[PDB]
Amino acid sequence: TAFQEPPPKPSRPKYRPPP
Amino acid sequence: GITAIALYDYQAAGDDEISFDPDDIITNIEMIDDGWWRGVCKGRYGLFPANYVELRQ
Repeated sequence: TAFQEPPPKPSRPKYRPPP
Repeated sequence: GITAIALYDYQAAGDDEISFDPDDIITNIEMIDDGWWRGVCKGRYGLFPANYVELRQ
């Protein structure tokens, strides 16, 4: 029996350009 | 390897993000970003909002 509301969204991760 | 379980039901709002049910636990979930994760859900890989997910130890 657990009750918890949804959390805020995190900043998008970093990703370098393709080779 | 690694594992995780979604705290709630979330919808991956990203091109490289996948969704999974709360009770639906997945495997091979590594942590790339301090705020985002990445693992294999039912075979396929993806990204998980650490906010709606939690790894296992």
